[PDB]
Amino acid sequence: AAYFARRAAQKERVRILYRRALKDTLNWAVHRHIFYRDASDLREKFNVNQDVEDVDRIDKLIAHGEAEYNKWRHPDPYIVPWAPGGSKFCRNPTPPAGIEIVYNYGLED
Amino acid sequence: YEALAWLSGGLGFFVGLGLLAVLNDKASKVPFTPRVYPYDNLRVELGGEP
Amino acid sequence: FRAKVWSMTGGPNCRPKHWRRNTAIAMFGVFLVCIPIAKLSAKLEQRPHMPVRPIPSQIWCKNFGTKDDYEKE
Amino acid sequence: GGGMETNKNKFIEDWGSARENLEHNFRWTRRNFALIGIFGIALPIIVYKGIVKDFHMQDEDAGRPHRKF
Amino acid sequence: DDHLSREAVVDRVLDVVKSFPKVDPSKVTPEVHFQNDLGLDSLDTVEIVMAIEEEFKLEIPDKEADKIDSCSLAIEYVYNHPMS
Amino acid sequence: GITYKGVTVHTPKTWHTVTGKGLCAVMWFWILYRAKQDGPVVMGWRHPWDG
Amino acid sequence: YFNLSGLILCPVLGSIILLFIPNSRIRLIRLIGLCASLITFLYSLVLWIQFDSSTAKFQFVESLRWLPYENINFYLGIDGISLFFVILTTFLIPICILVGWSGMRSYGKEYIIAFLICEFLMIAVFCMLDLLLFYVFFESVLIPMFIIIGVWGSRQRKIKAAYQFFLYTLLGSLFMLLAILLILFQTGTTDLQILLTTEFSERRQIFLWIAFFASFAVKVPMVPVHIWLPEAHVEAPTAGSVILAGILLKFGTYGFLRFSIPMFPEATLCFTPFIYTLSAIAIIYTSLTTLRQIDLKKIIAYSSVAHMNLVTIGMFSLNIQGIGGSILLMLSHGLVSSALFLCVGVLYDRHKTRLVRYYGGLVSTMPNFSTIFFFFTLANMSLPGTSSFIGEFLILVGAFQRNSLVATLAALGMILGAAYSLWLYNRVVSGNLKPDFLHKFSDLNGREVFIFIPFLVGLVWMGVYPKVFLDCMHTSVSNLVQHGKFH
Amino acid sequence: MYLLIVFLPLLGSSVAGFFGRFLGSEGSAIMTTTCVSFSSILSLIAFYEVALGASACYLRIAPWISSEMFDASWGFLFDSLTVVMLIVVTFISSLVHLYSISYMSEDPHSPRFMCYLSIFTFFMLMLVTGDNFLQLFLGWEGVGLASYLLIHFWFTRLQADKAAIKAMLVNRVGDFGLALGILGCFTLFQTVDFSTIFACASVPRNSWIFCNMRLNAISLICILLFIGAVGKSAQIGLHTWLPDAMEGPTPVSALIHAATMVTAGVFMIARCSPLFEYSPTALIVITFAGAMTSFLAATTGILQNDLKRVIAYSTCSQLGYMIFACGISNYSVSVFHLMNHAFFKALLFLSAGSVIHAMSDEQDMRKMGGLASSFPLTYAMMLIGSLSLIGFPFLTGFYSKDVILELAYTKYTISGNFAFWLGSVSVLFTSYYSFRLLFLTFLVPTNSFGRDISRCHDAPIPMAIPLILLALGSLFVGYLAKDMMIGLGTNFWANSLLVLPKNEILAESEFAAPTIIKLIPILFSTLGAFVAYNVNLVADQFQRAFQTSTFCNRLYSFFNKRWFFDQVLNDFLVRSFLRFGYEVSFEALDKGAIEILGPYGISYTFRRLAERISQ
Ligand SMILES: CCCCCCCCCCCCCCCCCC(=O)O[C@@H](COC(=O)CCCCCCCCCCCCCCC)COP(=O)(O)OCC[N+](C)(C)C
Ligand SMILES: CCCCCCCCCCCC(=O)SCCNC(=O)CCNC(=O)[C@H](O)C(C)(C)COP(=O)(O)O
Repeated sequence: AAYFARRAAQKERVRILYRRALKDTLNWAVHRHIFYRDASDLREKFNVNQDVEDVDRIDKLIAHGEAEYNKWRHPDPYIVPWAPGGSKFCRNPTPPAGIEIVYNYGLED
Repeated sequence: YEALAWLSGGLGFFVGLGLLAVLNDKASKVPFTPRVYPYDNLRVELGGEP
Repeated sequence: FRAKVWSMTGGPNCRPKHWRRNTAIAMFGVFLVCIPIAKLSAKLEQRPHMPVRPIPSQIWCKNFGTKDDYEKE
Repeated sequence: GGGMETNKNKFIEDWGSARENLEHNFRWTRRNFALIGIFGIALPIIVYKGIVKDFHMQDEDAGRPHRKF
Repeated sequence: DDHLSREAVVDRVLDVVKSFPKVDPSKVTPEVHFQNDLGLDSLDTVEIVMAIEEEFKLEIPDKEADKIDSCSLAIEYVYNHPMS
Repeated sequence: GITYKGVTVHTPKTWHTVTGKGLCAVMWFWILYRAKQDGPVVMGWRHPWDG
Repeated sequence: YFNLSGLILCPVLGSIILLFIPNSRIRLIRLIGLCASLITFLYSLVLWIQFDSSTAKFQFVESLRWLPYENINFYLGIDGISLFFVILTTFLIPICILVGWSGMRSYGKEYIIAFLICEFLMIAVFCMLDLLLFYVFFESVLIPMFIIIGVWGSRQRKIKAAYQFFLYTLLGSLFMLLAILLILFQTGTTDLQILLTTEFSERRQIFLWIAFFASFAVKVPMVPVHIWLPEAHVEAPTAGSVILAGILLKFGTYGFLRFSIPMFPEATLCFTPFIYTLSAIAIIYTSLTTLRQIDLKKIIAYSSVAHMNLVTIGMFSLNIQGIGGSILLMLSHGLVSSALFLCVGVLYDRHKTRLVRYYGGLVSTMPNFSTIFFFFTLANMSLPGTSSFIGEFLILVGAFQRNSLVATLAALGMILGAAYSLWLYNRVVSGNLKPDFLHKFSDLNGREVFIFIPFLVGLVWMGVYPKVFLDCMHTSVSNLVQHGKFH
Repeated sequence: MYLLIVFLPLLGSSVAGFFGRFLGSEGSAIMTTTCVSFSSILSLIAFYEVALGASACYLRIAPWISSEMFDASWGFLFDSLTVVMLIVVTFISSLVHLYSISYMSEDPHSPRFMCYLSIFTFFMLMLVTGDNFLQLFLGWEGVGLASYLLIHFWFTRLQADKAAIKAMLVNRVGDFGLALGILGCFTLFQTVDFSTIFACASVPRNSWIFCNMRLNAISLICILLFIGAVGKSAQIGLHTWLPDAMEGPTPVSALIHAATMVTAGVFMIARCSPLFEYSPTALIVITFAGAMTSFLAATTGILQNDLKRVIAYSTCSQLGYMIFACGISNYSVSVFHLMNHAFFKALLFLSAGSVIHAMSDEQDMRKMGGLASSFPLTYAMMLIGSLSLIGFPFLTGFYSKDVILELAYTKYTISGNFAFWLGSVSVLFTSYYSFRLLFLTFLVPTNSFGRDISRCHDAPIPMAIPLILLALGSLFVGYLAKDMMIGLGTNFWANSLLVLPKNEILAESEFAAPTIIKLIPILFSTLGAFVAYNVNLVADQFQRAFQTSTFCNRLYSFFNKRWFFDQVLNDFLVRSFLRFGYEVSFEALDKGAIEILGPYGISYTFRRLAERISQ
């Protein structure tokens, strides 16, 4: 094949799913002294295979990883309050850049 | 649609625990007697006729 | 563009220079129109009951202890 | 930037002046017959029967014979 | 609402990778990428992002979150973002 | 408050600590004050008001 | 001696003077038209001063012969009900002149001719005791509304809008005309005082009631026939569209009060469940149809349809309070719907979109319009303290006292009224501001600010103290409810 | 003088709103709050001259609806029951007004906020002082209107808009029952006033003809009134709004979510006391609904990880407790718990807002850790408030929860025992999540960010005086009011609250206590303390995160999504309504079906018939 487009997708999904797993680990681990061990467990789990070369042995792995990850979601994940979904999104947004208001409208002659 | 299945159980616990309060019959387990007032259970001051 | 719109209830950060002067007028305005509400109510507030102890509302009121009977309403 | 009127986007104009005229779509189809026969002839009849039944039960409590209506 | 300039950000951003034990804190650079020059594993790429997120309150959208493969991209980004 | 490597905490004002302490001590004393005078009311022993 | 003749003559003089005024003198045309309208309004108001709300018989009457044997003739007069409608008709028209004041140069003098013609036309409808001529002026309003919708319509699709509004009206009009002919041939005259004192046949009662219901169910939007109002009402000029829901919508509903209820005492009782089963499902179906709507004009028209279907329930529920509440609700609706269409038309006269998708975030600008719109939405939201709530509470009271089932369905209407009107308010003037479409826009100037002042003051006045309105017509409602029966 | 109690907040609101440009962001703040404080002083004077000097005050301004024998008037009923709630509303409203000026100093649209607050104060004063159902109905609708306006304080905020709209619809569907109730009670008495139906409210004993079948008359009226109170008390029927209502500003939430509009639904029952006691059927269903709502909220609040969200469920649990108190003819504990609640939950709301806006506007449990030693004042305040909330022995909250649970135990009816069981098992839940709140914040290692801790600023002085006043209150008011108003026949209520001879179980709720049940809720409280401390401080290695296979993640989702009510109710009622309002009414009724008579229905019919007639 010699096409890195497929593997670049793999190197993209692995980082995306690792970031999402770390976020969810932070959410589940309300206290952090357990979050260290849990994060270590997640990082070690991602290094279990760490050697995939065949294209036939990645699609099943990514499907299994996605299915297992989606099984626990922490229905209330962390969103920054000003983030798109937070507790103060569009709190007092900056006014639109260009808008003008005419004064004398409805006059005659 | 799976939520409705959990909905039936959630309210089922309430009504199920409500029926259990019928299976013990605490009404007959009163340690005292019904309250009684003078003058035909205060008939004059609760209506009726003077 | 906020200065263009009137914002009758005041702008976002509307801070007039003489806001203390206006507030003094506004507070005085409430008091002067509050008196007719108090004065017109003196012909009202019918309470036939007589309190066990004297209250301080006997000076401006007389509608207490008078409406005893209910056969001539 | 001196136009007080709206820009009148093309994709919104069709959405606007398409629902205004739905006679062509709603002429003859299977679901239309069920919907009309269940919500224009069924429900009015049921509520009318309920109202006349309520009037009859009100009459019976007072004792007066029910009017034919 | 101080909106700290580049002077106070060049240190805080670089401290995140300075505290990383896999990379030796002897040749850490403001302009460097961990893929080749610093020699970091391809899995810990987003871990630095989480660590810097724990310092500055801002979460880059995930579409270009991992697009930052260099230390320069992160610091110019966190300066570009106003609420950081 | 003294500054550290990220936590440059500001010490609470003078009236935001002593007032809290001297108001909470009132409640702490009041718990026992009501547990001594009206305490014997609800314990099952020594019912007060002519008992 | 401020009799009813002058109240009708004054708009005629206003129209006649305007006919022979050159088009160039645009300064004089608007001034004299507005002056004539305001003189008519004051002449209507002074009638309320000398109303004498004591007698069961009719007030000032004018009799003008119409047939060689005085068989039927122009017989004017008000009793207790058409007085308020006359006042509100005389009050709405100057608002119509004022709203279409800035753009009068394009409209010309023909704009005021139609409005003043319709003005004295609707004046002559409410105070018309003779039954047949009530139909002559009842359908005379076809031409002015036809012209207003067609000549000065907003968009080009106005051609099809006017045809429905015309033909739907003509069908019921002639169906009523047949009943009028049957009544005249049977009785002999059409004078109201006599014709109310004629023993009818029960079999004849049902047919004539149906014949009247043929048209009176078109003026008030009923379930079978309500398509004309939205299509022929979104496509009319704001000054003209504000009286299709203002006075042109109160003919049939008020026509029930004067020519159906006391006319056919034994038929309304036999047809009471049919009106209930029509209106109760109307208030539900139309309200649900309102939710999935995008045009700004159509939603207000649908809310008006729901309000009329609600008032129809309280009108046919014969109660001393049901009919009074019906009249209060009709007056309040005439105020609030008129105000709402002016509020949604001032937006159109600046941007010309009539789409809620474009509108959004209009609280960050033009806040005065936002406050006025919120107040009138609350009035349409059916809150106590406004004149509407006084309107439908009596409707609910009258319906529940007779039938328990109909009251619940009617109150479902005021429950569902919070689903579309509040959604429109939050989706038009309280959303996120978008500069892509509404690049620039102004606020209300001194004209539309003063236009809403009489509306606001009348709304609050009839909401917090509706005593005078009820005081002036308790005798007439009592006489109307007690008719035919003697117990 | 009595008119000044009600009209001054309205006058202040009107002048502030009309002239919010003449007065700065501080002129309105110092003017409307001053007017509300004057009204509070007037309310205190009225309380001194009425509650202690027992002589109720009556008046009538003008006839509102002067129709035939339907006399509606602007009169008010300054009664002994009413003046207690006058105190409750005025004191808390003035304290909230003082609270907001510090919070709103940064929020731009300041004067509009105090305008809305004064509108709410005027509306609820009109409600509580009212004496006619319809004239009380204007206050009932105005409370909802002000709630919508205040939650809609952020027009840009999309979530606030949807929350406000949904709150208005659910509140309308709720008070639908009460609205039906006004004219339901009118068709039997031909009147709407209170003094003319409480005089003779037991005489009617007939039936009616409802939509389906004939049922009782008084019982149906009371059922409708309770359904109306459901909408304004977040009962089992419609409580979709309150959990999502904290999308607006904080100082109002201390007044609308946990202090006063809380009291509307319970005060509905409390005012019309000699109407529900003659409808025993309605009392039983009221008790069921109250207990069910209380338990549901108590078990709801535990999973949520937000400051305002969890305490809203605590407020709903107190709503359920108070509804049960009003359901067993024991309205005394109902109003006593109302007065306590308006103190010890308003205080907690102010404390939560103080710790939220002083920590870069963050309200979370998962992210924010511990900063108790950074500032002891408002934490001491909130600790006192929580101790009242659990009802630690010999505190303000104990004197209400203990007596209400004892009253629940005493009544042997089929609803008394069930609801007592539910309250006893809900005490454990409430003492669990209250201490969970006390522990996940201020008692854990700080899990927040390093920038927010540096930008730390304690509670300003003007916003701390209301907290001081509320702390002074909800430590002595319970002891002061235990004897004087629940004291086995206290003579100050007079006709305000009437209890029937038959269902009067108070003396044997204290002299027949087994002493093994009276002091048991303290036992559940300490057990909840132990389990919460163990789980959230030490034993959290497995007791916190449960990464099992199945039935445990779904258990997490079931209570996080609050029994999927927002899912099942939405999809099965409002989604269906919106679908069938476009695909039924607009398809097979008017547009498309009968439109075969308008355009393209008959127009083309005459393009063939008329064509083949010239030839
Ligand atoms: C149940 C009905 C009772 C009667 C109805 C009146 C009750 C009050 C209803 C109105 C309340 C205020 C709602 C106004 C609209 C809110 C949104 C809005 O448009 O705000 C406007 C209007 O602001 C107002 O709220 C004005 C309030 C005026 C209402 C005051 C009267 C209320 C008391 C009257 C009640 C009747 C008394 C009894 C009469 C016998 C401007 O606000 P800004 O702070 O300037 O923000 C806009 C952003 N920008 C600055 C960039 C433009
Ligand atoms: C509570 C939610 C937690 C979720 C837990 C469940 C998550 C799924 C667990 C089950 C599936 C897994 O193990 S997920 C493990 C997925 N791991 C991989 O796919 C290895 C890919 N390796 C490569 O591409 C190359 O060797 C190389 C570029 C050198 C490596 O660099 P990167 O790999 O960096 O790109």
